[PDB]
Amino acid sequence: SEFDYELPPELIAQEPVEPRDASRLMVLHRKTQRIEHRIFREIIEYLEPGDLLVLNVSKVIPARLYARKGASIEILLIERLEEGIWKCLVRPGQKVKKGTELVIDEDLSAVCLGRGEDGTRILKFQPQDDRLIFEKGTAGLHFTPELIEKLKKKGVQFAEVVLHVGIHEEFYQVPKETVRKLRETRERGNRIVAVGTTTVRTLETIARLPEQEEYVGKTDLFIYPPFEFKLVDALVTNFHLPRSTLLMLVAAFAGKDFVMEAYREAVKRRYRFFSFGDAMLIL
Amino acid sequence: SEFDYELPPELIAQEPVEPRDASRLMVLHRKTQRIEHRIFREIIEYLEPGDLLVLNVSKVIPARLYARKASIEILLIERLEEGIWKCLVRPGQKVKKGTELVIDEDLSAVCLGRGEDGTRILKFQPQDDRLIFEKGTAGLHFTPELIEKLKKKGVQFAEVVLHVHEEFYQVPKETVRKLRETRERGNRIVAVGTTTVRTLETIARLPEQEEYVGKTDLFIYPPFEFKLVDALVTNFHLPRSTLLMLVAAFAGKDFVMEAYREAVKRRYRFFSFGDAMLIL
Repeated sequence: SEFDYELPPELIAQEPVEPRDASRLMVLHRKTQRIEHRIFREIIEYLEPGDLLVLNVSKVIPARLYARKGASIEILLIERLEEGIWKCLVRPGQKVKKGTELVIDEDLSAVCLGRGEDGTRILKFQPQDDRLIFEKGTAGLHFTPELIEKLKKKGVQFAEVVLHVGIHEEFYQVPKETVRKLRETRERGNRIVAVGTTTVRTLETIARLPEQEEYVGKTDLFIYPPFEFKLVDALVTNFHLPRSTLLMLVAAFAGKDFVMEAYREAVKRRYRFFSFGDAMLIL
Repeated sequence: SEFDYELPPELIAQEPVEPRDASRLMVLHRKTQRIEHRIFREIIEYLEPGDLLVLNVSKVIPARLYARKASIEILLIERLEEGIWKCLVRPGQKVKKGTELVIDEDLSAVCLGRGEDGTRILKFQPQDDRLIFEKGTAGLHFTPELIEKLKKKGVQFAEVVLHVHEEFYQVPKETVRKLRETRERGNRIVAVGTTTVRTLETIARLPEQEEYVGKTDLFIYPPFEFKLVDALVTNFHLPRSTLLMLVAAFAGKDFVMEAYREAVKRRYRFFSFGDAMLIL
């Protein structure tokens, strides 16, 4: 493989450094081809006021319910708006519109209050009781609260994307506030800095869809070199394993020969790899 | 490398399964060369009453102190009672029964002698642990529930300790006793983890004592005679790792490499949060 490299097994970290921002940070400057060897908390020296750090948050879908209208409809809870009012993924959704009533039990029903621009259904449960409803149904970890506070003091902004995990089945969500911030950051001429490869795949997926105010969906996107990044200007990520698809994505972002040179230097300098290891910033 | 195998990166686990004993368990029977594919909680089906599971517990040394009699380093190892500790003392030849050592104006110690494991027993003055402290994964597959069932079946448990650059093992009196008793009954000493293996096979090569504390330099690779360990529970190790060499010594190299190739084929999860192997 073009993405194979020799990784001494002892460099795969079993536990993280403490504090988390005392991990190593290799910085790659793509246009100049400069590589630097830093510590994570020094990431602030690369960020300017107005840059946007986008983080992914992975959430387990807190209930899956089957209902009847009498078609048999699946309901997946995505986002709570209020006790007993949730944005939901409803399948088959073509059936469900404002006013549609859905019965789960003798003890639980729901009325559709509307449809999101993202394709979800806003459902009000009867009764509005989340406990009943539930009954019926790592790159970011280098950032410490102290670092996040320093960054915000410098004028760096934050946004989040979400990965909703069903259980196999994963839905991304890019909420309205994140869509607005991405657009504002671009307008200001600042950088969208993705934190983690999950964030990258979500953002490059929505960059290729028609414009919406908010997005929810599934992504199949496979990123492999050469690839044009439409939304992501910079990337914080871990050191990935030989032949991994994550290494292929980062190679597309940084340039294959450059990232392979960087990984050979990381092994030589005894960086730690994988989920509890060190980090890379690609600018 | 004789210890290389192709491991798809996606098989290296980032997180453990829950509950812990729902991970896969591959079982290797050395004499018959049989290989089975089980779940961890089923390990009880391979253990009999009187078998001994030996687990390693890692403990950070709870105080490191410098004293003068001049210049002495003191590492706390084991509390006998309040203010009386088995200690590692460096340099040790200079500390004998009756040696006094001052840490501060606030804290002194006297050496009461040496135990059978060679550690120095220090009585501190005052006898006050808080003051003294001021001045200075294979086993995770087991759940509390499984442990309870194993104990109800008559399987016994013992501990070895690793006191932590710079690591000292301890095999306490109660473990030495159970090792011997187990052997006397003709039951199996079952090592949980390669750390346990290294400790037990170290002390097996030493003059007999009732308790041990020391540093191990033992490096296990094929062929090796296991003098204490009758069976092993361990994770799936990475290509070319020294841990894989150790397990190849325990299982036999060709047998273990066949097992690992089958593990990949069946998409077992590898490394510290992955599945497990029992070698009998």
